[PDB]
Amino acid sequence: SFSGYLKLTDNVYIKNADIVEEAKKVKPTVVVNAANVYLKHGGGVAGALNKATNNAMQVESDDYIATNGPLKVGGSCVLSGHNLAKHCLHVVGPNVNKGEDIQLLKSAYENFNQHEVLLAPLLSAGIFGADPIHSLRVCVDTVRTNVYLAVFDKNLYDKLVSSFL
Ligand SMILES: NC(=O)N1CCC(C(=O)O)CC1
Repeated sequence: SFSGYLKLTDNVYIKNADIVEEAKKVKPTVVVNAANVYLKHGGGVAGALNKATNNAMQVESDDYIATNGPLKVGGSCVLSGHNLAKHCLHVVGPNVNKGEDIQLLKSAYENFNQHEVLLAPLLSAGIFGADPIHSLRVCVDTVRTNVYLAVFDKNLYDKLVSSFL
């Protein structure tokens, strides 16, 4: 199972790790993707997860969008995890750089509660423009299931751990 995580709360764990390498090692039941409403996995965690699937994630996602239309900001869908996990839970956090409402971050994290255990990134962090310290706060105050957070950036990981509470 998961190793090298620092326990933040009873159910939230954190590690300085590349979520792709973590997914390949662990092969969790659920890996969370930091998705957009169109499931266009271009950059950040989405681009990296998609590239690890040899673009199979993007092919599957385009078929999902063709059938269902875009997701809502704050929403999610369960698709295949491909070579990385049993499932990928594509979660759309608000993109602050697109003027999206940061209050939707709690709605985005609520999707994690439908899964007993997940490997995940901080939502709305990185290219989504939100404050990662605030994202971690929303995560611990919203998610009740077991969430293993992979934080790629060491400097951000240290800042998150040292400022937690
Ligand atoms: N979603 C996304 O691309 N990112 C958010 C999480 C960041 C991290 O873990 O240091 C990397 C960038």
